[PDB]
Amino acid sequence: SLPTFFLAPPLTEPFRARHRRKCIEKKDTFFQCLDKNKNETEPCEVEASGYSQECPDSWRRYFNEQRWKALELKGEVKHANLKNTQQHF
Amino acid sequence: MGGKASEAVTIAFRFPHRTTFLVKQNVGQKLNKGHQTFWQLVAGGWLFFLLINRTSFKPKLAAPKV
Amino acid sequence: THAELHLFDLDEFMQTYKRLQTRQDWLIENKCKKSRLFSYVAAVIAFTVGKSATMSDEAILAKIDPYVTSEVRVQRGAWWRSGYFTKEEVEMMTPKGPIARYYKFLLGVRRFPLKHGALSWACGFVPAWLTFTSLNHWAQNRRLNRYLTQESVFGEMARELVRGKTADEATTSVMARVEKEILGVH
Amino acid sequence: HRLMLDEVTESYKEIFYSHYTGQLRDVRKCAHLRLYDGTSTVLLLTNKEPVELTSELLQKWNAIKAAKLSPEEEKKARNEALIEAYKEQELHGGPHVKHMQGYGIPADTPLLGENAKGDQYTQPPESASIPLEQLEWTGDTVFIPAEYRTEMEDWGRELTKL
Amino acid sequence: SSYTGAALAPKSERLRLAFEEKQKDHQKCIEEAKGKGLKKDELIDACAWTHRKTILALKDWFAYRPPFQDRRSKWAEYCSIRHDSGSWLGWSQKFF
Amino acid sequence: MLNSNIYIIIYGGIIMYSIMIIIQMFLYNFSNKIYIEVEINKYILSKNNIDIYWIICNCTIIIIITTLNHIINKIGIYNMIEYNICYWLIGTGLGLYISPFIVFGYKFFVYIMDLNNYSLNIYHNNNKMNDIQQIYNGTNYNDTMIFFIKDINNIFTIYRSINFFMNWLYQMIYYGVRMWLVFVLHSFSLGSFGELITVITDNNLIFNVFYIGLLGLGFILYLIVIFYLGIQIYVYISFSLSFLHSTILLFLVNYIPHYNNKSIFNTFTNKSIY
Amino acid sequence: SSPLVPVWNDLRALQVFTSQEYMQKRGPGFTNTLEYKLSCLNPVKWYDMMKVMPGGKAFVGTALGLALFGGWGVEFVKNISVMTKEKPPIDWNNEKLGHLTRS
Amino acid sequence: SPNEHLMFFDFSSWLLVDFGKRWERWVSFKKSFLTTTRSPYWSPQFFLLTFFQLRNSNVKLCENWNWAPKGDDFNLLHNSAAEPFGRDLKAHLEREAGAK
Amino acid sequence: AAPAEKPDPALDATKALPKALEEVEFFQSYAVRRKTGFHLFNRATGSPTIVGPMFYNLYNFVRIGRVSKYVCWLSLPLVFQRMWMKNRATGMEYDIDLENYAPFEAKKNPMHGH
Amino acid sequence: GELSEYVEVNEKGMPKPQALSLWNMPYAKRRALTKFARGVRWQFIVLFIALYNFKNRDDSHLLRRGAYN
Amino acid sequence: VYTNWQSSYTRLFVSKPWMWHPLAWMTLSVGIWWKFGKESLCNERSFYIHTHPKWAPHKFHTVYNWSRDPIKWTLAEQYASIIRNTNTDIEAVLKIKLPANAN
Ligand SMILES: CCCCCCCCCCCCO[C@@H]1O[C@H](CO)[C@@H](O[C@H]2O[C@H](CO)[C@@H](O)[C@H](O)[C@H]2O)[C@H](O)[C@H]1O
Ligand SMILES: COCCOCCOCCOc1ccc(C(C)(C)CC(C)(C)C)cc1
Repeated sequence: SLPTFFLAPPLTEPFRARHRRKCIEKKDTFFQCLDKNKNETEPCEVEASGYSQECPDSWRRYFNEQRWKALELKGEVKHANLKNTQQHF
Repeated sequence: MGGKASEAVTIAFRFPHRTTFLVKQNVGQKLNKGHQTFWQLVAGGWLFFLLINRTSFKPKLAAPKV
Repeated sequence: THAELHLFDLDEFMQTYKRLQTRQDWLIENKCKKSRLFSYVAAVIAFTVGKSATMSDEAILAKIDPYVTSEVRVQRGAWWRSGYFTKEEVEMMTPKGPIARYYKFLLGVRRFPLKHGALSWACGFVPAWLTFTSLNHWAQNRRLNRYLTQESVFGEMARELVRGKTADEATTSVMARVEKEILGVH
Repeated sequence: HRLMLDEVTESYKEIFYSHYTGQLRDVRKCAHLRLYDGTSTVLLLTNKEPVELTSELLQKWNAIKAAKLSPEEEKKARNEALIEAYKEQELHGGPHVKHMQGYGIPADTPLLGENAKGDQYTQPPESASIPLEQLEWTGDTVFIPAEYRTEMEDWGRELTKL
Repeated sequence: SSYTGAALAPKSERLRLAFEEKQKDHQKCIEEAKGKGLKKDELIDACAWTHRKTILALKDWFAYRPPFQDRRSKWAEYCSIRHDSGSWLGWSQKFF
Repeated sequence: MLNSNIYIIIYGGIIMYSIMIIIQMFLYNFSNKIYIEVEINKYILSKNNIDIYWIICNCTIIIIITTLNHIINKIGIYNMIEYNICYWLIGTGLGLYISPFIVFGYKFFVYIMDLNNYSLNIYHNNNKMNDIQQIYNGTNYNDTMIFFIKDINNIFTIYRSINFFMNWLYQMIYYGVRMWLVFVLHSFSLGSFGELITVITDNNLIFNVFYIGLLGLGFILYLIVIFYLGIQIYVYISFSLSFLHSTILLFLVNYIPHYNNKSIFNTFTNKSIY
Repeated sequence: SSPLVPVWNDLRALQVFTSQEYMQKRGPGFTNTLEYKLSCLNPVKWYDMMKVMPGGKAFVGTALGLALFGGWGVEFVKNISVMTKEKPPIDWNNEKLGHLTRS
Repeated sequence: SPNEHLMFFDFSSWLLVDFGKRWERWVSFKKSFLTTTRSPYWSPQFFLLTFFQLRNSNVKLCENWNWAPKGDDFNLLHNSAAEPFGRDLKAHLEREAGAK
Repeated sequence: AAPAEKPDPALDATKALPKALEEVEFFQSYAVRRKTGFHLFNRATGSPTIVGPMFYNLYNFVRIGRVSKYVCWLSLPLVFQRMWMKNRATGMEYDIDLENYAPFEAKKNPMHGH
Repeated sequence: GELSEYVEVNEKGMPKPQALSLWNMPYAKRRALTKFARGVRWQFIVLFIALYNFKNRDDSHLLRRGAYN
Repeated sequence: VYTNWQSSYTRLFVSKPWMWHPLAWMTLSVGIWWKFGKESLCNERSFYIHTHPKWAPHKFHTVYNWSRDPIKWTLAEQYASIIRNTNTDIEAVLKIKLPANAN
């Protein structure tokens, strides 16, 4: 309890920050290529694999929701599918 | 699942020592006891601790001032 | 001896309508918790100090002398053999806590010894019992006084109960206000 | 058949079943109930070792107490009787307490591993340095009733109350 | 597909929406009883079920207090552990 | 209303069916008393024997009574009661589980709370450093910087004290479940075979006759049922007690040899010296 | 039980008797060191040496350790399978609901 | 049927107990007992009848859980959401086109 | 530890099987029957049956009962009740519409739940 | 036999080997091995599991709030 | 001659742990139901599990009749009796608009 919550976190900070940075990079590259190829997942399969490998599911869901919202904004769609998504605020 | 008594020591292995009553000659060690006014001050401190931590129930705060 | 009877119904109301609890009510409850927890330590201290006023030197040496604090682990023969344990070795085996030091000082203090039994124990339990009960009682009194001056739903309920009203009537009187001001009734 | 003794049997009967016969009882037949117990001993603690008290040592101590001698002579005679009794019990095979279940005197402490100096596997106590002629009574005593069946601890929640 | 993960809406919003759904299910019973031409005493026997369901949803909403923000709760959030910042003893606070 | 928290309990035939289980105990009059006497005196020797003995006797006879009421007096609960898992876990197993803790709870509690002060047990512990380690540091082991994890250590040590009382619980649950499965599955299988036979014979009325006999088949099935269920109850009781021995009662082995007394008519006292 | 029990017993005996060997080797003078003088003022040492005392002090020590830290230990064990799990944002109280003027 | 023999349908009724009302009446009886007897706070009566209730209420009111229990706020089964790329987006656009 | 207890004969097992065989012999003693009025249909081979020659014992014990021998037969008419009702049901004519709308204990009926 | 937390002793005060002998190595090696050992085995395992799950704890609930932006 | 067997049941109970055993059994069974079986089975919010064919097969001697719903109408009659004894307004609950813990 005490080591896990008062000595572990400064030691696990950088190992996690690097993972976060890598996930953000892979997310940005993947969604950039999706913006290029008109939301097609056939050419950018390597970046899709990197996105699924590095970023975890709980992060992938938030990024998918954010991209749905972005596509609503730029007019690509209307009334994006938010059936099973966190409706927090 | 779980252990057994056959796989452990007894209640006689632990707690094996029977009783032996020690006695000591009186040289005068329990004589000339000082601090005769100790318990008076202890009781005073106890009552003081109880008084500072006292709180009377004041229901008049619930009076219909409005 | 009268605040707990109202605090029962007030606590039932709070448990039901806990959504209507503010931060200051939470802090009041936390303060009552703090007083309750310190009351245990105060009771233990009072028990020790009271029972020590009726303990003979043998009853204290039972708690200081490592001959008696070692009866679980060590043979009694190790203490009968002179030189088995050295002086420094016997010294490290003695208890060092504040109760042991209090008793060590209390050897040379005059007191009123009694035979080891129920009276020597009651002379600690009675002060400890009174300390615990009175501290918790005054804590509940402080809790009610703090609730009454609190401009909240629970303060209103506590006030309505202190007037001398029934639990059901006070719940209805306060919920009539909750529906209008808080919830915004249709 | 596992707990009672066959020698305290008639005394047990006379003490507990004499309301059947109507005969009086002899108290010595109740003292025979102590045969269920072990031998009650008294270890006097000295600066060297504990010594078991005996009728002879107690008689000598009572005699010295009755003579009303100076303490320089009183302590000398007491320690003489004490060393005599020490030698006597060392010849007997040690005190009775060394070979009684639940009690015991530890032997010399062992030397562990590299601390063992060849054949000397033990580390005697400090008092081994003291010569035996300086044997003095510490004024401390240890009563050992050896009540294996009579002790009030094993009585129970009910027998004590009654 | 499916996944085991976090609840979508918060507890407060979940209880609020549940109460609204039971409100609707009770309003429908009441409107139907009115269409059938039932009085108050008959309307009670009709829609007491939905009334109790609404009342239970309301009880659930009132019983749950959303948590207050403080240093311990924030540290537990960083640690991502379920933590009560109103307990000095934890599971033993139940007995003390 | 909000404050009304409603509970639905379920209730059936309990009173008159439980009364006769106890009224039958005067007829049986503890016929199992000798068997449990023999076994308890095999497994333990103490002053508190009779206590545990009585417990087991009561438990056992109740089981026996229910079994016969389950076999013969077929009404209402007496049929289900042996087919229910709650009866086998709480109505037979829990009492046998808590019996030694209710008879020897003092010693077991003291033992358990001493084992939280975990230490290595040495035979012929004539060592001196062992004592200093046990008193100063608390244990033989190195306890340096274990307080750093005390929050877990405490609870883990608690299990470390009761781990050698846990297989008793496991065996109780296991044999309760075993008896439940045995009764249920054997009744179901027997009834299923019977129903298949009735289907074969109802469609062929040349065979829809008392082909074995009115009493022959019934007498044979009676003997089979009683023999099997008596064997199972004997297994349950005997194994429960053997596991009680091997799991809970070997802790209480304290053999004291008889030491002869010599100073009967005279006792040394504080006044003999002082 | 497992057949590795004598292995664990050998290792336990190893650590125990090696600590005892060290205590014999260093000999007297432990009371003059700073470690002893600090442990005399250390509540961990008070608790640990009070645990083994007689008079129910084992029960007192166990129950005290439970009431103080064992509850947090139970919570810690419960939280091992919670750290890895996706949890939603904490719906922090807006501290707006509950206020009501007195009358 | 054999399963019919493994059934207990000897039930009689459903006992309905409003534990809230029963708890309220119990608390009222405790208050009445403590008032009629004019018992002080240091009494074992007052202690037994007040302290545990007050303690449990204070514990249940002081609790500030950052998250609700396991199977109430997380660890819940949820159907996978539609992604904003690939086949799901194409199906969404096709639905929008067909509907309109 | 080394109590040296002599063997207790009461802990032996040398009476249970004799006692059970004594009970079985008492049972079989009531199977003794006179030659007059004796008849037992043997198998087609000519060898005896199993249940056949052990009916006289059972009914000689039924003779000694007091209540069961006059009560336990009252559940037997129920057997013939089933024998008759089963044959009544084997060919009972029923409405097709009710059987298709309300089939008894048929699977996949949503009104039942499955 | 082979009880738990139990060990016999010979005339020299030394532990008798139940399965394996480790008293041939010098005192220095034993002190090196046992200076960091304790009377606790499974708690360290549970602690390493907890540290692994803490290193691999989830922070989505912080991402939703914007603490990583 | 005095005996607690014939003159005091209390001292007889106190002097015999095999008389404490059934009482502890009873208390433990009731505690088990209180902790585990009470809220999961007997509460109104948890009483429809008795309609489950897997966890409560043939609790009504048949599969549960959902078209009939005896539980619903029984409990509805009882709630209606509660409402009539309390004189609560049925439609007062529908006039409520709960807020949200914003932010
Ligand atoms: C004959 C067999 C049955 C015997 C049953 C006897 C059981 C006796 C133990 C009673 C236990 C008291 O336990 C107490 O239960 C009540 C409900 O009753 C809980 O009460 C809780 O729920 C009730 C309603 O459900 C709320 O109104 C109340 O505000 C809340 O605190 C208490 O928090 C708990 O402290
Ligand atoms: C309580 O224990 C008593 C149970 O005993 C039941 C014994 O059941 C078997 C009796 O059945 C038989 C078997 C054979 C026979 C007779 C056929 C012995 C053989 C004979 C008459 C041809 C010699 C009679 C009855």
